[PDB]
Amino acid sequence: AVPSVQTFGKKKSATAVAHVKAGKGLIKVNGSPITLVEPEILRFKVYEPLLLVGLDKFSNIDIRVRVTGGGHVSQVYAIRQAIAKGLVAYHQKYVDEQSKNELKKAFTSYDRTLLIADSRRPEPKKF
Amino acid sequence: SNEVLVLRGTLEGHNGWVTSLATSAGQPNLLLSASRDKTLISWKLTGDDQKFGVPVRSFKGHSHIVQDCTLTADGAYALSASWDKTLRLWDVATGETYQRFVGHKSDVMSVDIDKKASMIISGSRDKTIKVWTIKGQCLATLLGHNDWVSQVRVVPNEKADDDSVTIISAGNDKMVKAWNLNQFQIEADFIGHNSNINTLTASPDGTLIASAGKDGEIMLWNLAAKKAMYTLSAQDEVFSLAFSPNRYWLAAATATGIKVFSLDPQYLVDDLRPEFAGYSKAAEPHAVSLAWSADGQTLFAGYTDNVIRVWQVMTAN
Amino acid sequence: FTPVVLATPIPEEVQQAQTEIKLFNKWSFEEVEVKDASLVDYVQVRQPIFVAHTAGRYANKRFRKAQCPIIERLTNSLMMNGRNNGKKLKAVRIIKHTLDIINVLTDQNPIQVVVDAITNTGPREDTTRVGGGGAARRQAVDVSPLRRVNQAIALLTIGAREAAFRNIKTIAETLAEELINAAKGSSTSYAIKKKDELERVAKSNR
Amino acid sequence: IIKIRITLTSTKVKQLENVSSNIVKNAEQHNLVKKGPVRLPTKVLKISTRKTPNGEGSKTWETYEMRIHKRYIDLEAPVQIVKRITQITIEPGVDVEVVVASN
Amino acid sequence: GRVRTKTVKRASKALIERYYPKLTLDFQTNKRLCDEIATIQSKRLRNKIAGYTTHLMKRIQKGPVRG
Amino acid sequence: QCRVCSSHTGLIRKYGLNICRQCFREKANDIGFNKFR
Amino acid sequence: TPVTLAKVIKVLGRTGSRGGVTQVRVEFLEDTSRTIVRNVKGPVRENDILVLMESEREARRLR
RNA sequence: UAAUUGCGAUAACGAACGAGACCUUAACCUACUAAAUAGUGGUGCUAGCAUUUGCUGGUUAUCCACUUCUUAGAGGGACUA
Ligand SMILES: [Zn+2]
Repeated sequence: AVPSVQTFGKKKSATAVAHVKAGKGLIKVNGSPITLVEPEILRFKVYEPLLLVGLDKFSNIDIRVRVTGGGHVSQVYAIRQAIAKGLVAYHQKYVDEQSKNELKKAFTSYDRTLLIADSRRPEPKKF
Repeated sequence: SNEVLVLRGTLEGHNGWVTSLATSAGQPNLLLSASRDKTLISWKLTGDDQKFGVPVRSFKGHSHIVQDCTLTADGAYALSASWDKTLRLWDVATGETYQRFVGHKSDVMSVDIDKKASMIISGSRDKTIKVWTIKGQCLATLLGHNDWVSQVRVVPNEKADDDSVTIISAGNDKMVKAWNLNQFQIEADFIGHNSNINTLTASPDGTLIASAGKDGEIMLWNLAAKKAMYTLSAQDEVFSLAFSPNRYWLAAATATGIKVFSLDPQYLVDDLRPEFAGYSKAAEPHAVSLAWSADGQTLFAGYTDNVIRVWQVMTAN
Repeated sequence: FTPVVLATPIPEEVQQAQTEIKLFNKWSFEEVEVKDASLVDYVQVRQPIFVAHTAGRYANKRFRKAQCPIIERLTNSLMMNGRNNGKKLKAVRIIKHTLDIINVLTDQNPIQVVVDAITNTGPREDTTRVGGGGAARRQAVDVSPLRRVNQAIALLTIGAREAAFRNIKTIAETLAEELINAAKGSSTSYAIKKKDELERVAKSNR
Repeated sequence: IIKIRITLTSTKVKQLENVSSNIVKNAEQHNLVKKGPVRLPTKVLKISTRKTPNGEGSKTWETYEMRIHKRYIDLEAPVQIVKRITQITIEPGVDVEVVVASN
Repeated sequence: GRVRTKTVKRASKALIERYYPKLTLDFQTNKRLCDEIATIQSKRLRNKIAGYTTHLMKRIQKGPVRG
Repeated sequence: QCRVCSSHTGLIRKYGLNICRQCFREKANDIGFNKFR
Repeated sequence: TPVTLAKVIKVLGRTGSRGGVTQVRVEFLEDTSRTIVRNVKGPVRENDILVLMESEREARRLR
């Protein structure tokens, strides 16, 4: 029973489920590496949860991500949020509390949507 | 020559009123706090003049606000009574709910576990004083209150549990009640209060009862003698009472401040009122809870501005 | 910079560029200069973004708009003509291209060039068509710093698009061209032209 | 020995849940093996309807709605228990279906 | 304008007129108190009334009211 | 035609009900279609 | 070139026939002893910063 | 005052229906109480590539646990705090 932590991420009806277990240190969205995202411009966005807290935090965890719903952008935001969330949750349950909170501090300092989903739900057209 | 309480700083991490506090005996560095943010926070304190170091854990599991909490004598478990009509048994280490106490039909307002950590009482707003095991099993249903049950406490034995297992409750039917849980029946009816009793606590030895509420009357009874002693005027509403572990002091949580009385010699020791920034005087936060430390030198106070303010006893000129 | 090897490793250039305290791959926001006090707090961008692509919800508050990145702001003001509407990837890539040009235009800091363009192209005082009784004269007003920056980015993007239409030049090159003729105003740019004319008719009408 | 699947469809959730909890507790109180009342998504059937009845005024639009809820419970019992339970559980508003096959 | 309908204002008036003691500045206790003292047909309208008795309770602790 | 009021016009020929919109709006509550939103 | 710096301290309201230009009282930045009456074509707040050219020009009311 | 909505002054004082409101809906719930006609993880059966753990799959029942995502609710929740 490898220590695993599952956390989701939503943007505009696009959800990404992230399975952070204990491995050699591998990061993959939809069975493909995080290095090769469909949008080549939005690329760095999916990097921003890996860079904002250091690149070593991942040497102990293998991170999975599966994305359904939305388009390309909606799912980029979905998977970066799923990544950040999965990280701070694995750090909450497994690593100590101060590490996890320095991680959420690092995340909230730059983008406050990395830990909280988008609060602009599609408007009812109002008949 | 005075014995002075000094404001040692603030503990903030809550979103709602700090409604309960409980200290530890195994580890005097641990403080459990139940709040109206539907979470309990356990703190490991590093006592400095302005700030206090580490906020250890959060206990999210209660659907509605958490009203009362208690630790164990070692400091390994937590017991939370919520408005979701349920109680819970946490691990202060990990946050693991070892058991959910489901039985009440309304908001659970208070909880306390006995000396040997094996009998868990609970008082709620459905006028029911239920008694559970540590496994989640209700083995008693003590009805008797005709209004709310604002507080249930277990009285500290002095003869090393010589078959006498007593608990004291404070109803909003303007009465205090003493139950014997050996056959599950009423043992004493303390009548005397003129309004709603908000809190009650048993002295360290197990022979004194302090009950106060909305009238502002901190009434002292003798439980071993089962006779009314007297009444101290605390003017405004008193929300929480507590007896000092070493001294003969009684600190009450009044809508104005925190009134610390003495019982021998009889005088008001202190009236603790912290400075508030930008508030009217009918808008100043009051003390809703308070917990005494393991040596009687520290007084923790859970307020209504979501901040746990702390005081420490010194000795003046 | 102390590199870290994972199973699927982050490319070394990323690690290097971002642990060298560089906010893009070829640029940094720690080198940005504002001239007037009025522009300092309405142009302010001190958070490092690698994409200039933010899910900004600043359209809910009027001043909140001034806390959204100015390169993301000029990026979304690229997207003006009706055929290019709803395409932010195009504008972002185009802005990245423009920044690839201002570097090879012998300018060491493209970001300060753009900010100095924004500083130079926002009209101090303007005119308004106040009544006066039928034949409406023009009262000389003094436009706000917010609308100064607005009108700046506007005149820039519009001048550059108006130049890049029906000529072989790509939009990034006339956008760099405009932003550099306006970085240090030369009266060969559209934005400095229009600014000077607005302030001229504001001057003549007081 | 019959292994049967039951499916309910209803618009009023109170009658549907009445029948569901009835079949659940009645199936367990006489000892049967079952899969609990699984809850299919409430499909909301909507109908777009023009505000304009008579050709006076501009055209603006409106919407009508219906909520359709569906449940299913799986059981194993003889012929008589199924017959009797099907006859006893019949309710208005709620539509019950009893299928015997497992393919 | 979030002007409270006459039922909420009148019920607040009466509830504070005979039950001034048990009400404080807090809505959370005035609410369950509005459950135990009154019989309101809806939770929403009870939150309405109890919340307005909360505001009014914050207005009576400063001075004497027209009631 | 509308199987209620001799009307060639207004026909909701959908789902095989064939009531014109005027009569179908009236019989809507007896059929099952109610006003939610 | 004369670049005068201004500080919108008091919002007076909205004027003009269209109702868009803001009447504004200005605290001069470089010489804090000068307080000008200025008209702004744009969205202004309190304690803002303008850039005028003629600080000695005032504006009573707009039609 | 959004209002003949109220406070107040007052040869006016009541009381009815208008307005609101009753009604039907939305967005948060890692807390309830619950799933092969939804899905996730683990496990077996199994494929390929690396082989040093690894990577990407196949298996509508091989089993187990979950509902964190989907979904029937119950609650809550807002009261202009
Ligand atoms: Zn017809």
